[PDB]
Amino acid sequence: ASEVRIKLLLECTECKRRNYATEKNKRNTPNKLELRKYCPWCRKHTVHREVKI
Amino acid sequence: PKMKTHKGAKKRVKITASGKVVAMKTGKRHLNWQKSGKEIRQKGRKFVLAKPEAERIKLLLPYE
RNA sequence: GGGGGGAACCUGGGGAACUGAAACAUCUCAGUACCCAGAGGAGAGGAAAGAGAAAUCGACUCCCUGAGUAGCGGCGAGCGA
RNA sequence: UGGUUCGUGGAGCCAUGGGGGAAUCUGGGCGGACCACCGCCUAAGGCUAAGUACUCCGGGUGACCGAUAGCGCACCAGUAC
RNA sequence: GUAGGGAAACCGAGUCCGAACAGGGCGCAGCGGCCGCAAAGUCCGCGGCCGUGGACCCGAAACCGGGC
RNA sequence: GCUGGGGCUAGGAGUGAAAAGCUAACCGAGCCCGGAGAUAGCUGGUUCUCCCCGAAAUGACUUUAGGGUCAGCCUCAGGCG
RNA sequence: GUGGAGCCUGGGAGUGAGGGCGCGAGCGAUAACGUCCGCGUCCGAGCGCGGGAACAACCGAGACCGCCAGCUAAGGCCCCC
RNA sequence: ACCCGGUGAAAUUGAACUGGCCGUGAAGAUGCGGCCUACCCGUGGCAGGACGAAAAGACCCCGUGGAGCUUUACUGCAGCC
RNA sequence: UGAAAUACCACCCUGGCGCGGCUGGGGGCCUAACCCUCGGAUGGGGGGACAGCGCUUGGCGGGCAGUUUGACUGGGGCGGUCGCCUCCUAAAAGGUAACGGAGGCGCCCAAAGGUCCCCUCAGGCGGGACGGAAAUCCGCCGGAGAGCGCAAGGGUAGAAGGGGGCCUGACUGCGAGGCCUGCAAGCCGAGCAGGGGCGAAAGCCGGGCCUAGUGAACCGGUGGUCCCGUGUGGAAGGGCCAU
Ligand SMILES: [Mg+2]
Ligand SMILES: [Mg+2]
Ligand SMILES: [Mg+2]
Ligand SMILES: [Mg+2]
Ligand SMILES: [Mg+2]
Ligand SMILES: [Mg+2]
Ligand SMILES: [Mg+2]
Ligand SMILES: [Mg+2]
Ligand SMILES: [Mg+2]
Ligand SMILES: [Mg+2]
Ligand SMILES: [Mg+2]
Ligand SMILES: [Mg+2]
Ligand SMILES: [Mg+2]
Ligand SMILES: [Mg+2]
Ligand SMILES: [Mg+2]
Ligand SMILES: [Mg+2]
Ligand SMILES: [Mg+2]
Ligand SMILES: [Mg+2]
Ligand SMILES: [Mg+2]
Ligand SMILES: [Mg+2]
Ligand SMILES: [Mg+2]
Ligand SMILES: [Mg+2]
Ligand SMILES: [Mg+2]
Ligand SMILES: [Mg+2]
Ligand SMILES: [Mg+2]
Ligand SMILES: [Mg+2]
Ligand SMILES: [Mg+2]
Ligand SMILES: [Mg+2]
Ligand SMILES: [Mg+2]
Ligand SMILES: [Mg+2]
Ligand SMILES: [Mg+2]
Ligand SMILES: [Mg+2]
Ligand SMILES: [Mg+2]
Ligand SMILES: [Mg+2]
Ligand SMILES: [Mg+2]
Ligand SMILES: [Mg+2]
Ligand SMILES: [Mg+2]
Ligand SMILES: [Mg+2]
Ligand SMILES: [Mg+2]
Ligand SMILES: [Mg+2]
Ligand SMILES: [Mg+2]
Ligand SMILES: [Mg+2]
Ligand SMILES: [Mg+2]
Ligand SMILES: [Mg+2]
Ligand SMILES: [Mg+2]
Ligand SMILES: [Mg+2]
Ligand SMILES: [Mg+2]
Ligand SMILES: [Mg+2]
Ligand SMILES: [Mg+2]
Ligand SMILES: [Mg+2]
Ligand SMILES: [Mg+2]
Ligand SMILES: [Mg+2]
Ligand SMILES: [Mg+2]
Ligand SMILES: [Mg+2]
Ligand SMILES: [Mg+2]
Ligand SMILES: [Mg+2]
Ligand SMILES: [Mg+2]
Ligand SMILES: [Mg+2]
Ligand SMILES: [Mg+2]
Ligand SMILES: [Mg+2]
Ligand SMILES: [Mg+2]
Ligand SMILES: [Mg+2]
Ligand SMILES: [Mg+2]
Ligand SMILES: [Mg+2]
Ligand SMILES: [Mg+2]
Ligand SMILES: [Mg+2]
Ligand SMILES: [Mg+2]
Ligand SMILES: [Mg+2]
Ligand SMILES: [Mg+2]
Ligand SMILES: [Mg+2]
Ligand SMILES: [Mg+2]
Ligand SMILES: [Mg+2]
Ligand SMILES: [Mg+2]
Ligand SMILES: [Mg+2]
Ligand SMILES: [Mg+2]
Ligand SMILES: [Mg+2]
Ligand SMILES: [Mg+2]
Ligand SMILES: [Mg+2]
Ligand SMILES: [Mg+2]
Ligand SMILES: [Mg+2]
Ligand SMILES: [Mg+2]
Ligand SMILES: [Mg+2]
Ligand SMILES: [Mg+2]
Ligand SMILES: [Mg+2]
Ligand SMILES: [Mg+2]
Ligand SMILES: [Mg+2]
Ligand SMILES: [Mg+2]
Ligand SMILES: [Mg+2]
Ligand SMILES: [Mg+2]
Ligand SMILES: [Mg+2]
Ligand SMILES: [Mg+2]
Ligand SMILES: [Mg+2]
Ligand SMILES: [Mg+2]
Ligand SMILES: [Mg+2]
Ligand SMILES: [Mg+2]
Ligand SMILES: [Mg+2]
Ligand SMILES: [Mg+2]
Ligand SMILES: [Mg+2]
Ligand SMILES: [Mg+2]
Ligand SMILES: [Mg+2]
Ligand SMILES: [Mg+2]
Ligand SMILES: [Mg+2]
Ligand SMILES: [Mg+2]
Ligand SMILES: [Mg+2]
Ligand SMILES: [Mg+2]
Ligand SMILES: [Mg+2]
Ligand SMILES: [Mg+2]
Ligand SMILES: [Mg+2]
Ligand SMILES: [Mg+2]
Ligand SMILES: [Mg+2]
Ligand SMILES: [Mg+2]
Ligand SMILES: [Mg+2]
Ligand SMILES: [Mg+2]
Ligand SMILES: [Mg+2]
Ligand SMILES: [Mg+2]
Ligand SMILES: [Mg+2]
Ligand SMILES: [Mg+2]
Ligand SMILES: [Mg+2]
Ligand SMILES: [Mg+2]
Ligand SMILES: [Mg+2]
Ligand SMILES: [Mg+2]
Ligand SMILES: [Mg+2]
Ligand SMILES: [Mg+2]
Ligand SMILES: [Mg+2]
Ligand SMILES: [Mg+2]
Ligand SMILES: [Mg+2]
Ligand SMILES: [Mg+2]
Ligand SMILES: [Mg+2]
Ligand SMILES: [Mg+2]
Ligand SMILES: [Mg+2]
Ligand SMILES: [Mg+2]
Ligand SMILES: [Mg+2]
Ligand SMILES: [Mg+2]
Ligand SMILES: [Mg+2]
Ligand SMILES: [Mg+2]
Ligand SMILES: [Mg+2]
Ligand SMILES: [Mg+2]
Ligand SMILES: [Mg+2]
Ligand SMILES: [Mg+2]
Ligand SMILES: [Mg+2]
Ligand SMILES: [Mg+2]
Ligand SMILES: [Mg+2]
Ligand SMILES: [Mg+2]
Ligand SMILES: [Mg+2]
Ligand SMILES: [Mg+2]
Ligand SMILES: [Mg+2]
Ligand SMILES: [Mg+2]
Ligand SMILES: [Mg+2]
Ligand SMILES: [Mg+2]
Ligand SMILES: [Mg+2]
Ligand SMILES: [Mg+2]
Ligand SMILES: [Mg+2]
Ligand SMILES: [Mg+2]
Ligand SMILES: [Mg+2]
Ligand SMILES: [Mg+2]
Ligand SMILES: [Mg+2]
Ligand SMILES: [Mg+2]
Ligand SMILES: [Mg+2]
Ligand SMILES: [Mg+2]
Ligand SMILES: [Mg+2]
Ligand SMILES: [Mg+2]
Ligand SMILES: [Mg+2]
Ligand SMILES: [Mg+2]
Ligand SMILES: [Mg+2]
Ligand SMILES: [Mg+2]
Ligand SMILES: [Mg+2]
Ligand SMILES: [Mg+2]
Ligand SMILES: [Mg+2]
Ligand SMILES: [Mg+2]
Ligand SMILES: [Mg+2]
Ligand SMILES: [Mg+2]
Ligand SMILES: [Mg+2]
Ligand SMILES: [Mg+2]
Ligand SMILES: [Mg+2]
Ligand SMILES: [Mg+2]
Ligand SMILES: [Mg+2]
Ligand SMILES: [Mg+2]
Ligand SMILES: [Mg+2]
Ligand SMILES: [Mg+2]
Ligand SMILES: [Mg+2]
Ligand SMILES: [Mg+2]
Ligand SMILES: [Mg+2]
Ligand SMILES: [Mg+2]
Ligand SMILES: [Mg+2]
Ligand SMILES: [Mg+2]
Ligand SMILES: [Mg+2]
Ligand SMILES: [Mg+2]
Ligand SMILES: [Mg+2]
Ligand SMILES: [Mg+2]
Ligand SMILES: [Mg+2]
Ligand SMILES: [Mg+2]
Ligand SMILES: [Mg+2]
Ligand SMILES: [Mg+2]
Ligand SMILES: [Mg+2]
Ligand SMILES: [Mg+2]
Ligand SMILES: [Mg+2]
Ligand SMILES: [Mg+2]
Ligand SMILES: [Mg+2]
Ligand SMILES: [Mg+2]
Ligand SMILES: [Mg+2]
Ligand SMILES: [Mg+2]
Ligand SMILES: [Mg+2]
Ligand SMILES: [Mg+2]
Ligand SMILES: [Mg+2]
Ligand SMILES: [Mg+2]
Ligand SMILES: [Mg+2]
Ligand SMILES: [Mg+2]
Ligand SMILES: [Mg+2]
Ligand SMILES: [Mg+2]
Ligand SMILES: [Mg+2]
Ligand SMILES: [Mg+2]
Ligand SMILES: [Mg+2]
Ligand SMILES: [Mg+2]
Ligand SMILES: [Mg+2]
Ligand SMILES: [Mg+2]
Ligand SMILES: [Mg+2]
Ligand SMILES: [Mg+2]
Ligand SMILES: [Mg+2]
Ligand SMILES: [Mg+2]
Ligand SMILES: [Mg+2]
Ligand SMILES: [Mg+2]
Ligand SMILES: [Mg+2]
Ligand SMILES: [Mg+2]
Ligand SMILES: [Mg+2]
Ligand SMILES: [Mg+2]
Ligand SMILES: [Mg+2]
Ligand SMILES: [Mg+2]
Ligand SMILES: [Mg+2]
Ligand SMILES: [Zn+2]
Repeated sequence: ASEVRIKLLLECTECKRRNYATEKNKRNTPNKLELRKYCPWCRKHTVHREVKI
Repeated sequence: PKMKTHKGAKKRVKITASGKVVAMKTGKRHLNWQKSGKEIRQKGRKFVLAKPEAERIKLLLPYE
């Protein structure tokens, strides 16, 4: 992690809860992450989005 | 004069029915983003303190 | 009528530091030591603008207990209803 | 600001140095920010035995000392120095 | 002391995590001949060691208060 | 200039033609009594007899390094065998 | 393999300045009664005893007491002896 | 200073029946080994030794010891704005 | 006639003006609070609502106060060093010191991750326009000397290397049993459940060939939960999960 390799949370787009923390490089990956993850709340895979840590 | 309960131990620890000493795993207070889920999950449990360390903490809790 | 004295005890007005925190400043020591004023054979307190959950109690003082509980605390050392 | 367990804390309560500043029960204070409800209590005047503390003083009693002990002093000692 | 588990609400020989009737953590279960015997536990005594006190005795340089 | 007598200024204070000089024969903060049995991870000292066993001077961590906590190594009691 | 063996639960420690020597290395200079590790030993605690002239740790050897008895160990057997 | 009459201290002192050499030994030996030397006890003198005496080294380091002093160390206070 | 249309009366705006209330800032003057002063004083004179003094705000402040000012170390200082990784020392298990010998880390990758499928290097010689020691092409030899993001070591083509397709397992709930170990930490992990990815399937996937890329507690922030809520309902504030 650095000024350019930032930390970030991923949020259930269906239930709005942040379920995973991870990292990315914002120079190489400027767009907000979107990943399918298991939502422990919604109990199924859900598209999750990068949301500010 | 009577002994005093050590409040820092009273707040961190519990003496189980058989007199083991139990506390939360250390190491997920923060700096957690790059810790695997196995790590965070396992640090979420209680553990039984090593005997010499537990016996010491027990004497701080004379009235539990 | 006062004034001045009295070993401790008592109330009030002021009020440290070593030390402890294995350094130290908040904190501790401690509202202690000590200075002062005043009382008296005691002094203080005392008859709810109380307590605090009981549909309750019933001035104050003092002992046992409640309880090293509840809490307070560089949530440390410790302090403590 | 102090007091309380309460060190600024969600910090009420009691007290009060500064500023502002009411009402007389249809008044007011309180039950831990605040609000409502439901209760408790009557501030801004005073006094009040006893149960409590102490031991200069008198007496009684010691699995207390016995002249390097026990009070500093058993004796002309708060003396000689 | 006779119940534990849980931050807690709370449930209870269980309870906590968990979607779980999964898995796991921490818990639960005398001898002889109804009689005796032993025992949880608890009280008192005694002893070792620990905590708080000056805490095995003696020793500072210093610091603070009030006086001379 | 020196000197008698009579006075005033003191403890973080005085006084000093200045040396941290002097303030009652030791002043980089007087003396007495008190907090007080300050604290001393340092030095010293620690008192009868016999019998059994019998170490360590390493490791980890430590504002730690001649101090500690845990472990190792000694010893006692109970259990196992 | 029955030993002051071992294992388990608990009470009490002390130690956490080591040192010489042999072997294996590093450091040093194929120096130090040097230094720093490893394996072993002994002194430490066996400054008790024999040998080594004397001498903690080299060789011999683990001192419960007594004997005007015997055998040995290392080392010795010309006199000191 | 010395001798006789008179009066008569002191620090220090484990005890002492207290030689030299070459060695040895915690590395500078009266006290150990081997040798050498040496009748017993004083008085006046000298200072090489008794690591002589005095002073729990003042240099040096160590102690999470103290104090005085400094500053654009930290934190606060007086004072001033 | 435009969105709205006309005289006349209101409730109210844009801006601006003069009276006024009430004020905030400046300027001038007054006197009587307050201060100074005057043989004289219920007064005169001077300053004057300032100054002083109370409460509060922020600042300057060794004048003073309380203190702090690390350890290792062939004495101490000066210099150097302090955690983590790799090799050696290390005496063929583990471990093992010195201010012994050499180097590295404090990142990174949205692919540089999962899976399916495919492919195989460096280098040497010979051949080929621009074209060279070395660009790209063809041939033969070539087991790994290349590659594997970065130090080193171990590993590795029967792939961990290279290319492509689909993907997010860089899961959630746990976790038998172990490695290591004073503690606390650190490490590996089959398996079951939930919902997925790739694959025809067997199966693989709880990040990365591996060993560094890190920081306990306390205090606090943010999202969630809806557990506590000081007579009661809320609220304040806290707990819990995540960060
Ligand atoms: Mg605490
Ligand atoms: Mg944690
Ligand atoms: Mg933390
Ligand atoms: Mg957290
Ligand atoms: Mg948090
Ligand atoms: Mg990772
Ligand atoms: Mg994970
Ligand atoms: Mg994660
Ligand atoms: Mg979870
Ligand atoms: Mg109790
Ligand atoms: Mg219990
Ligand atoms: Mg009087
Ligand atoms: Mg009187
Ligand atoms: Mg008072
Ligand atoms: Mg008064
Ligand atoms: Mg006071
Ligand atoms: Mg004062
Ligand atoms: Mg203090
Ligand atoms: Mg003290
Ligand atoms: Mg203490
Ligand atoms: Mg201290
Ligand atoms: Mg201390
Ligand atoms: Mg200090
Ligand atoms: Mg202090
Ligand atoms: Mg104290
Ligand atoms: Mg106090
Ligand atoms: Mg007082
Ligand atoms: Mg007193
Ligand atoms: Mg009086
Ligand atoms: Mg009476
Ligand atoms: Mg009375
Ligand atoms: Mg009275
Ligand atoms: Mg009344
Ligand atoms: Mg109770
Ligand atoms: Mg107090
Ligand atoms: Mg107030
Ligand atoms: Mg207070
Ligand atoms: Mg708080
Ligand atoms: Mg309060
Ligand atoms: Mg007031
Ligand atoms: Mg009313
Ligand atoms: Mg009212
Ligand atoms: Mg009130
Ligand atoms: Mg009020
Ligand atoms: Mg209220
Ligand atoms: Mg009330
Ligand atoms: Mg009331
Ligand atoms: Mg009264
Ligand atoms: Mg009466
Ligand atoms: Mg009374
Ligand atoms: Mg009496
Ligand atoms: Mg009497
Ligand atoms: Mg008698
Ligand atoms: Mg006598
Ligand atoms: Mg006497
Ligand atoms: Mg006698
Ligand atoms: Mg008398
Ligand atoms: Mg006497
Ligand atoms: Mg006498
Ligand atoms: Mg006399
Ligand atoms: Mg279970
Ligand atoms: Mg019985
Ligand atoms: Mg019993
Ligand atoms: Mg103990
Ligand atoms: Mg005491
Ligand atoms: Mg004592
Ligand atoms: Mg004691
Ligand atoms: Mg003392
Ligand atoms: Mg002094
Ligand atoms: Mg001081
Ligand atoms: Mg001072
Ligand atoms: Mg003084
Ligand atoms: Mg004074
Ligand atoms: Mg004159
Ligand atoms: Mg004169
Ligand atoms: Mg005079
Ligand atoms: Mg004069
Ligand atoms: Mg003067
Ligand atoms: Mg003076
Ligand atoms: Mg004076
Ligand atoms: Mg002074
Ligand atoms: Mg001065
Ligand atoms: Mg002069
Ligand atoms: Mg004097
Ligand atoms: Mg003097
Ligand atoms: Mg003098
Ligand atoms: Mg002098
Ligand atoms: Mg001083
Ligand atoms: Mg002083
Ligand atoms: Mg006094
Ligand atoms: Mg004291
Ligand atoms: Mg004391
Ligand atoms: Mg001290
Ligand atoms: Mg000291
Ligand atoms: Mg003793
Ligand atoms: Mg033995
Ligand atoms: Mg060691
Ligand atoms: Mg450690
Ligand atoms: Mg450290
Ligand atoms: Mg530290
Ligand atoms: Mg020390
Ligand atoms: Mg130990
Ligand atoms: Mg053993
Ligand atoms: Mg033991
Ligand atoms: Mg036994
Ligand atoms: Mg046996
Ligand atoms: Mg044995
Ligand atoms: Mg043994
Ligand atoms: Mg014992
Ligand atoms: Mg110890
Ligand atoms: Mg020790
Ligand atoms: Mg040590
Ligand atoms: Mg050592
Ligand atoms: Mg040593
Ligand atoms: Mg050894
Ligand atoms: Mg050694
Ligand atoms: Mg030798
Ligand atoms: Mg050796
Ligand atoms: Mg040999
Ligand atoms: Mg060697
Ligand atoms: Mg080596
Ligand atoms: Mg040579
Ligand atoms: Mg040596
Ligand atoms: Mg050598
Ligand atoms: Mg050598
Ligand atoms: Mg050895
Ligand atoms: Mg020794
Ligand atoms: Mg021997
Ligand atoms: Mg031995
Ligand atoms: Mg011996
Ligand atoms: Mg010998
Ligand atoms: Mg011999
Ligand atoms: Mg011989
Ligand atoms: Mg020997
Ligand atoms: Mg024997
Ligand atoms: Mg024979
Ligand atoms: Mg022979
Ligand atoms: Mg011979
Ligand atoms: Mg003559
Ligand atoms: Mg004569
Ligand atoms: Mg003799
Ligand atoms: Mg002689
Ligand atoms: Mg020699
Ligand atoms: Mg000698
Ligand atoms: Mg010699
Ligand atoms: Mg001799
Ligand atoms: Mg002799
Ligand atoms: Mg001799
Ligand atoms: Mg001889
Ligand atoms: Mg000779
Ligand atoms: Mg002579
Ligand atoms: Mg001489
Ligand atoms: Mg002379
Ligand atoms: Mg001599
Ligand atoms: Mg000499
Ligand atoms: Mg000398
Ligand atoms: Mg001497
Ligand atoms: Mg001394
Ligand atoms: Mg000394
Ligand atoms: Mg010294
Ligand atoms: Mg010096
Ligand atoms: Mg030195
Ligand atoms: Mg020093
Ligand atoms: Mg320090
Ligand atoms: Mg230290
Ligand atoms: Mg200091
Ligand atoms: Mg100081
Ligand atoms: Mg000025
Ligand atoms: Mg004017
Ligand atoms: Mg005028
Ligand atoms: Mg005027
Ligand atoms: Mg004017
Ligand atoms: Mg003004
Ligand atoms: Mg005034
Ligand atoms: Mg203000
Ligand atoms: Mg201020
Ligand atoms: Mg200063
Ligand atoms: Mg300053
Ligand atoms: Mg000063
Ligand atoms: Mg202090
Ligand atoms: Mg510091
Ligand atoms: Mg420091
Ligand atoms: Mg040092
Ligand atoms: Mg050096
Ligand atoms: Mg050293
Ligand atoms: Mg060295
Ligand atoms: Mg040296
Ligand atoms: Mg040295
Ligand atoms: Mg340096
Ligand atoms: Mg690190
Ligand atoms: Mg090795
Ligand atoms: Mg090796
Ligand atoms: Mg090895
Ligand atoms: Mg080996
Ligand atoms: Mg191992
Ligand atoms: Mg170094
Ligand atoms: Mg480097
Ligand atoms: Mg790709
Ligand atoms: Mg890969
Ligand atoms: Mg792929
Ligand atoms: Mg080729
Ligand atoms: Mg070619
Ligand atoms: Mg060409
Ligand atoms: Mg070519
Ligand atoms: Mg390679
Ligand atoms: Mg590189
Ligand atoms: Mg798909
Ligand atoms: Mg396990
Ligand atoms: Mg472990
Ligand atoms: Mg599947
Ligand atoms: Mg599945
Ligand atoms: Mg499929
Ligand atoms: Mg798996
Ligand atoms: Mg990779
Ligand atoms: Mg990696
Ligand atoms: Mg980690
Ligand atoms: Mg803290
Ligand atoms: Mg801390
Ligand atoms: Mg928190
Ligand atoms: Mg409520
Ligand atoms: Mg609720
Ligand atoms: Mg309330
Ligand atoms: Mg409502
Ligand atoms: Mg509710
Ligand atoms: Mg609401
Ligand atoms: Mg909330
Ligand atoms: Mg919340
Ligand atoms: Mg959490
Ligand atoms: Zn969800």
